[PDB]
Amino acid sequence: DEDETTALVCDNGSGLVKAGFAGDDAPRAVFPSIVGRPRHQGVMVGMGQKDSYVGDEAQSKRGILTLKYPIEHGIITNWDDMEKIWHHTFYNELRVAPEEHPTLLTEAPLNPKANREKMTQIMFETFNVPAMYVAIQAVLSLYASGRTTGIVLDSGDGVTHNVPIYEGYALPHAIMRLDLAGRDLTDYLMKILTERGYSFVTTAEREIVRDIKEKLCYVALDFENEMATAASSSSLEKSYELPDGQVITIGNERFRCPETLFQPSFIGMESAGIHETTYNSIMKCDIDIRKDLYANNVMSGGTTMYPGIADRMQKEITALAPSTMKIKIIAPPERKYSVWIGGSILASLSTFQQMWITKQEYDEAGPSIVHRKCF
Amino acid sequence: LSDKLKEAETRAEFAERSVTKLEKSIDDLEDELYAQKLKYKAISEELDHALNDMTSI
Ligand SMILES: Nc1ncnc2c1ncn2[C@@H]1O[C@H](COP(=O)(O)OP(=O)(O)O)[C@@H](O)[C@H]1O
Ligand SMILES: [Mg+2]
Repeated sequence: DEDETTALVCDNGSGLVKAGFAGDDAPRAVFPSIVGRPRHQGVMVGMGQKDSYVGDEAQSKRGILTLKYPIEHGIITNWDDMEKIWHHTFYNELRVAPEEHPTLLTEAPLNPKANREKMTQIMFETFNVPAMYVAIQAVLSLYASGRTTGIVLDSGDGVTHNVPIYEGYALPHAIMRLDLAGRDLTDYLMKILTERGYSFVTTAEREIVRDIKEKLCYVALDFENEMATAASSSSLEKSYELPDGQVITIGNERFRCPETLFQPSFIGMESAGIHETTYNSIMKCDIDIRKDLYANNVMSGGTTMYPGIADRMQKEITALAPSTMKIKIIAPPERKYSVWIGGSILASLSTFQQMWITKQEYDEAGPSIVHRKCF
Repeated sequence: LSDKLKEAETRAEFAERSVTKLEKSIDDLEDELYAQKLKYKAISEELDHALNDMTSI
């Protein structure tokens, strides 16, 4: 299927795995990060004895399979799910073995050392891979953006990373990760819908309402004013049609769901909102480059697909920062895949072909030394 | 009774032919409606996507 000896770019982002060959502009195999294990034991004869579903095979059946998240906040919980999702991506979709081409994986900023050593060991010992490389997502996203300056805000599913890069320079001391993202928003919407009257307590419905949020939920331009005008609703409340057919009616809750990002007090945490944390990060940077960080801020992550985030960011930053300079916020189209796109354009360089880590040096050095070599 | 039985068998066979033809007719109508309803659902989902694209401005 592939006639070019190039690394397979597999972005294992929290919530959605995006795998594809280098050189492509979009991932071909896109599936959620979920593992469905058989809950009961059947006396039936003939069905697949497979004890571990994955991807679309699990999405197609969520009532029988108890759903487990292979990644939580960033820390890898179960490694069997890791081996399952890579083995599946290798021998069920791509139809190619890892013994013929490299593999450029993308990991989140500020992750545990155990996670890195574990994935590297599974990719070297178990699977025979000629070479591995771990890369931070923020750099590849800035590559795909086509710039060298700005602060990347990557909001995945269970973690949110703010990474400032000015003049193509990383700042490992300022990268601050906060576990507020799509899962805590799904939980907030679920508890407020339970407050509305429709109560559910199973994961399949949780994924359904997550999809409903992805499709409908947006960000408000003025929270309190929308609350007042929605008190007497007319066009502000919408009636959604569940894929099963049950008629759901959702009004203001939509534009109050992502608001939890701006007010973490809703989930009883002393952490500051994403905008205030980004602002504090900007103060932690130097003054000289702060204006450039204001003018080149970039966004990444699937959570940014909601309509109305750019305007909300502009008003909040204008209210926090002075209103004398110019603070333009740029969001490139299809930003979610941009990271992966970067991977593709990063795997075609010959120099990058010279910066890989082969098996033998890793085996003698050991995983810890490999951690030192990368950084 | 032989004459009556022959008549009865002829009419029963006619009714069997009728039920068979109606079964094919309903199966075809059901398939056509399934296709149209899928078209409508796709139209609705694409319209929702469009609506979020305009709200994104
Ligand atoms: N099309 C979409 N619309 C709205 N939200 C989305 C969409 N796709 C993904 N998300 C949200 O983004 C999160 C997953 O993001 P992720 O795939 O990790 O981004 P990235 O791959 O850029 O790191 C989930 O919480 C999900 O709710
Ligand atoms: Mg992300």
